[PDB]
Amino acid sequence: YVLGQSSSMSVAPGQTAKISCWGYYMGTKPVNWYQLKPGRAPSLIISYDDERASGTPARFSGSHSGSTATLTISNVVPADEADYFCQVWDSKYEEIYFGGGTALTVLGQPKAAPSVTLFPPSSEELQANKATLVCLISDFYPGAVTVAWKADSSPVKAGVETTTPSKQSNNKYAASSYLSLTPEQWKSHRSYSCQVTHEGSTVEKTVAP
Amino acid sequence: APLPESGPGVVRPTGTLSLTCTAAYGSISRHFWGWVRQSPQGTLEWIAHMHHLGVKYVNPSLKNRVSISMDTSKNQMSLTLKTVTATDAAKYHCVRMGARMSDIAFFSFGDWGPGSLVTVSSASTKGPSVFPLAPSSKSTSGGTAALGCLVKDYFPEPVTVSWNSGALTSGVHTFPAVLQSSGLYSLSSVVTVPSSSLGTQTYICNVNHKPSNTKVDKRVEP
Repeated sequence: YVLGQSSSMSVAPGQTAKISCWGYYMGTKPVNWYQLKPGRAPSLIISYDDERASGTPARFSGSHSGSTATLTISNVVPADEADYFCQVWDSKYEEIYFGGGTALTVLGQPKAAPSVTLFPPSSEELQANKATLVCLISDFYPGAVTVAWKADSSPVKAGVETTTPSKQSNNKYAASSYLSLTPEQWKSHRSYSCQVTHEGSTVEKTVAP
Repeated sequence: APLPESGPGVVRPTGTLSLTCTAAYGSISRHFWGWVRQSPQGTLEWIAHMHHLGVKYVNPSLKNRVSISMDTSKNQMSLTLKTVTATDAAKYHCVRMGARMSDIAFFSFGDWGPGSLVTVSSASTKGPSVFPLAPSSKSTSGGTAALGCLVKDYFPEPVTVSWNSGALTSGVHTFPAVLQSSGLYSLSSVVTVPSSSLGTQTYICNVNHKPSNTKVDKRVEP
């Protein structure tokens, strides 16, 4: 059984977010609220309807009326972007229920350009008869990027594996792209390039044997 | 508080999942301790919790195949999940809980472990090949350089990756793994360091792939 919970939502900084929890089988059961941020384990932020845990700012407050409970977040800052979960204990049926979670995103975050680092194949990898080019892309916002590879000036049509962007702890994103070559392909071109496009601007880094 | 949870990394379909939680910084006999799993979609599901004197609560949809126990002499709690199915793939968290009994009975998940990632698959574990990413100052700020380790073709997740045995933490970024059409993962860990330290300071990436019991200490030289 999954408690009902507010649809995921976007709140402008300084405004108030209200995340609600409800369900027939919630009733008067005291509600706990958990915060889940990237890179971190879940943490208890509000317990027993309205008690702030240590580390929980006065901006966070909990209420409960009828079979609805609400987590109210005042004076929202970008650090509050996270998934929030409600939870109760049913002592009749002896079950823990969780809510399905609510994603809070904070608007107005300025665009951040990716840092791009390209490494060539290592000498050791070439000795093992393989060749991997590694293009690392970090601290970009919003989390959407295009990655293209060039062999000399020709678009590479094969051998590319690229991650989907992953939110990091500062709420910017990271991604990685790997180009797999034979040593012979690596040595027979003058250069290879990783091209990274983000919000219509492009950075191209190039390495050569 | 819980230490990092111990698990197999991968469990075959219909096999048995066995997890162990170890309490640090105190006894495991002073609280209820529980298991909550975090799905790939990011939702939370309670499995069970117990107190060392014998009181156990198990999720009824899992009762036919869950076992939970404690060993107070080892300060440990174990979870066994039999006949695993694909939907058992998740990050399993060990949690020290709060509990109250007034006119109302109440629990809370107070201190969560980092979680043990469980993949359900018939593929066998593969340990990583590690290669040095020799330092370069092309992309870094003045007086710094980026160097790293390429951790190639392992299965399942995760690999843990430290630098100089944990002595070096500043400027470390271990990237999320790419999952390849081969079913194998690769990742890179890079550290941004002063250029002037390339001569004086040696840099070793400490790669640990617990599911395959493979460790590599790779020296990264210019």
